[PDB]
Amino acid sequence: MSLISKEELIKLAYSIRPRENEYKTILTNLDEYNKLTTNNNENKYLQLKKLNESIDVFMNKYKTSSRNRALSNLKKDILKEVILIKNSNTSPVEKNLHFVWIGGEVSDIALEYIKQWADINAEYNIKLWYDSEAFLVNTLKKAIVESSTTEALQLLEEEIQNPQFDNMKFYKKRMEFIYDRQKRFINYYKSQINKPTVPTIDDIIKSHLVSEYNRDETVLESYRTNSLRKINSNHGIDIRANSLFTEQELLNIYSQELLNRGNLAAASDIVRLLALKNFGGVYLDVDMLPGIHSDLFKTISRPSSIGLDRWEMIKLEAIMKYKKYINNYTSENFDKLDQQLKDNFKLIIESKSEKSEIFSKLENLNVSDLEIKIAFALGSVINQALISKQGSYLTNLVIEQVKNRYQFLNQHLNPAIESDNNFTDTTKIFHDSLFNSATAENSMFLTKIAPYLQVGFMPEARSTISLSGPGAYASAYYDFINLQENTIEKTLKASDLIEFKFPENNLSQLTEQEINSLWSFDQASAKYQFEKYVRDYTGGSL
Ligand SMILES: O=c1ccn([C@@H]2O[C@H](COP(=O)(O)OP(=O)(O)O[C@H]3O[C@H](CO)[C@@H](O)[C@H](O)[C@H]3F)[C@@H](O)[C@H]2O)c(=O)[nH]1
Ligand SMILES: [Mn+2]
Repeated sequence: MSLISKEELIKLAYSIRPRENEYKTILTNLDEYNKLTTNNNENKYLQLKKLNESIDVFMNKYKTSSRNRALSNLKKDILKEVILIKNSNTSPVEKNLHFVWIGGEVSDIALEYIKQWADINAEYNIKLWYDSEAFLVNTLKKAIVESSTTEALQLLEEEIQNPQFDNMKFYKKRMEFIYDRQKRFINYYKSQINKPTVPTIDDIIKSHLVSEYNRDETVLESYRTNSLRKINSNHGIDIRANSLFTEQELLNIYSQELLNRGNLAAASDIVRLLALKNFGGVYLDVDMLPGIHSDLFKTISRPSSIGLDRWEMIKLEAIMKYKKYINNYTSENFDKLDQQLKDNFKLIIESKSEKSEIFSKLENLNVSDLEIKIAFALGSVINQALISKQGSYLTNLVIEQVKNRYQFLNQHLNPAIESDNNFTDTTKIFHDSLFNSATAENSMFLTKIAPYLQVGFMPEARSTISLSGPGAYASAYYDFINLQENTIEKTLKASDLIEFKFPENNLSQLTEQEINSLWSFDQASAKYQFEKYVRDYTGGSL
């Protein structure tokens, strides 16, 4: 299904005025798009983009020309053509399953989740990416946070007891102690990393922990070697041995999250894009599970008292109550069911004997070389599940989004950091520079990355979404769909992206492990944590 012909547009866009130079260029660009000999998707997309740009040139210079009605209609057809190109030359994505666990020992629970994908898709090659030099990053982060927690409680000992105490005062003061301790580590790291002994990240962390956190070198080394052994025995593949990092800029971004911030989710955000770029296939967070067979429970009616998400959780709890594929999976929600419902679940679940009659196989996941598919959550894309052919056009758009976003971040953040001010004063310098570059186009992005330094340590610090996370994907989707580049303002949402959705029957997101985030926490979690901190420090309560 092609575009209108040049001759058709001449009739539709007819004017009594002579043909402007900009219009003759549209007509040539349209004609050449229509006469393309190639079947290369990227070639067709780029010619389509050239055409679209040439239409915008005309329409912005002659905002009154009568031609704009037919040109506007052509623009709408061009958008549809993008989808037609995308849904062409499709073939099965490379049969790789990519997982990422960086910063410490991969947990048994994570391996149980991975096992479900392995059991069901034996033909897929499983790659569990890790960083061979960085098994002590999580240990360091926990040591920093726990020491800072104590310093903050001591400092606020008289005030934390108040029933009127805003626990945010604890989190702000603890963040000051966290930031100083991170600086202490980073400066030590900088003093070691260029030595001719060429120490590793873990060499440096271990020395820092031994001398500054009263840790035992041999215990840390045992944890390090056991983490390496465990992951290598469970599909482990080292990012540092597979040329994922093909340029210094991407290594620097990965490193600033791994080392300076201790944000392993952000580090994982970078690795998964490079793995899909270089190998193609499916990326999944370790808390994702296979999709349930489309009709396994169609016969069971969800009661009106249970929401849609809670019902999806219940289906999984039911499967696990009766098949125990995953050791001790929660039944918190399934156990509250009316008995007739529990018995209906048991009947269906136990009627099936093969795991692949409960869960869906991936089989062939047909995609084109232009696209990436993504899961949705709460109205937005969420990059916890991805599908992409190697070298795909859209995956490269996301990578450029990420690089541009960190370029802007670091331009304003690096001067603030290099001032060696405390957390509060560093934040001010960062913010003052950041917001002096504000425009209508970038103001939302700026506000979302302003609390960057707090991510992982204070409630609702979510800058990662707009740097390496969903926000970079959503803007890349806007670029692809609208034939733009370097979009920072507009992000496409779930309702815009049905053409790019990770197929719903191939993914169960509402898992027990997904409920909780490992790089962030919300206000209710902050209260729960503060109460526990107060307990453990004073020996009291409340
Ligand atoms: O100690 C650690 C802790 C976490 N990770 C990596 O971070 C990934 C996501 O962590 P997690 O599921 O706990 O946080 P979540 O809030 O759901 O992440 C979203 O936001 C994240 C940030 O954009 C995004 O990565 C994710 O896809 C979203 F769902 C996890 O699957 C690992 O690959 C790690 O390697 N080592
Ligand atoms: Mn998760």
